[PDB]
Amino acid sequence: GITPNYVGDLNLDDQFKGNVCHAFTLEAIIDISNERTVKGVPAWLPLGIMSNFEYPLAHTVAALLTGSYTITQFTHNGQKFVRVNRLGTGIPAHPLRMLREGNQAFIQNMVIPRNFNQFTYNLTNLVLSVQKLPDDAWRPSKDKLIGNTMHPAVSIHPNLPPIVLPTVKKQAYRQHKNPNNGPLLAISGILHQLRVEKVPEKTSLFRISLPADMFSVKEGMMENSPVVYFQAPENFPLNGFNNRQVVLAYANPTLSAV
Amino acid sequence: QQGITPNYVGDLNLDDQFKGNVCHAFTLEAIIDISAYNERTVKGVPAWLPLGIMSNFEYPLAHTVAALLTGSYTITQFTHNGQKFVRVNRLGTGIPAHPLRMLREGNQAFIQNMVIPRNFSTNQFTYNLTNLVLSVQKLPDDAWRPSKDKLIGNTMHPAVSIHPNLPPIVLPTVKKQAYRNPNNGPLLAISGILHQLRVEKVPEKTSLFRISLPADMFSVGMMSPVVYFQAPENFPLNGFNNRQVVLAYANPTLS
Repeated sequence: GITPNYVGDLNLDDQFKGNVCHAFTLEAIIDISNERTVKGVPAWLPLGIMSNFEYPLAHTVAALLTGSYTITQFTHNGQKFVRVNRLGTGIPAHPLRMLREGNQAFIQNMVIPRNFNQFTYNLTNLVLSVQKLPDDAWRPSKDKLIGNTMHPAVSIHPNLPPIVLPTVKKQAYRQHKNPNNGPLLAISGILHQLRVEKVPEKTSLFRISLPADMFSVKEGMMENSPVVYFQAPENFPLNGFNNRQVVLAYANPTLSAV
Repeated sequence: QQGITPNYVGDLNLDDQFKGNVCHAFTLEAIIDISAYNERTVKGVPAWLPLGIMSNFEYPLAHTVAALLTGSYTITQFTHNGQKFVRVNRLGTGIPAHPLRMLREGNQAFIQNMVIPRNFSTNQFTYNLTNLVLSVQKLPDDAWRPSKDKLIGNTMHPAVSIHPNLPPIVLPTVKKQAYRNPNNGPLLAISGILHQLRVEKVPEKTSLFRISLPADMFSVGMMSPVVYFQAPENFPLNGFNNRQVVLAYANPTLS
């Protein structure tokens, strides 16, 4: 296995400010290999976004940087995946899948370039990026995060988890008598107008500013515009966020991956 | 430059962070590129940099480890009273009261001749950190360690300076049965067997040495008394003979 080293703007003196969020990402160098092996392919592996109240930060960070990691491959429902493994015992209930379950899978085509089905991989180098999300990040309320309720969310790409959204203002679906539909219909109505922009001077991080006339920030954390941040690989193309759909997803991070 | 952060290697178990009686030896292991400012050439050189030994009760372990592994480090040189030092710096703000100097003060100095080989000691040479690893090793069950109040206190105690450029090793209390004017017994008793003490390198551990102490002289303290101490992994075994008895603070904030 291989352990990472660190890069980021994280401040441990704020470990007790529960409303500080970090995006966590592994950045990897991978050597690929019967014929000549290719050395130095970089890849970007989001592990999650967490706020300090969800789990002690120092443990989280210590646990991540003390881990030895491995990369493996597997097929699932006829779809090629890549699993990065953190060796040894996980930690229960942990918001981030890597520490919780002791591994994290990615669709291969989100890590290995598409000129690669007869190739094996391994980690040459590993860096753990920890970046504080800006203060304008909207984030689900504590009870939604610990609950098992599902909420309106936007699937921005089929291979990224859906982005749970703030609550939709009653005013935005006046007409609709059905309240388990209303929010959903209102969202699909502007789904295709939403603009994804890359967050600058941050790696692997994107955001969507949402219309205020539709979305309320009353239910979140951290008098300002509703905006959601999400993680995608640093090299992910901007034109690749067009296959959108509206769904109901869990906010509770312990109930979303495969 | 801007700095570099370390990688981890060790046997530390975070699940024991709340067992206050677990001790870790903390050591930076470095690769250092040395270069004559006139020459293009570079050679690289490993070095072992002890930062301290801490028990879990002295400070939350996870903060300690997270703080160490998140730090960006640099190496610099300075002279003080004519003799040459090397300072490894951890960039940014400190952690006040922290047992380990590196986190507490944001830097740690070493005599140059305990980092850089003779031949690279001169002034035409500049040093850069190329690679950094943080070793964290749990000391074995038998480690003797000063009591909590001596560690928080203001008092000095009998200690052995095993080499002039390593910090001294505070010792357990000397049994009244072992000595006699009356506030020397401890110090005199120690010097009396100082040169019979045998330093052994700890096996399956880096940068770590121990001394078994006679029980008839020393009284006991975690899971015969034994003290562990840190020296560079490549420190020579014939180099623990220049010994002296001194008084040192047990409180690691005072050093």
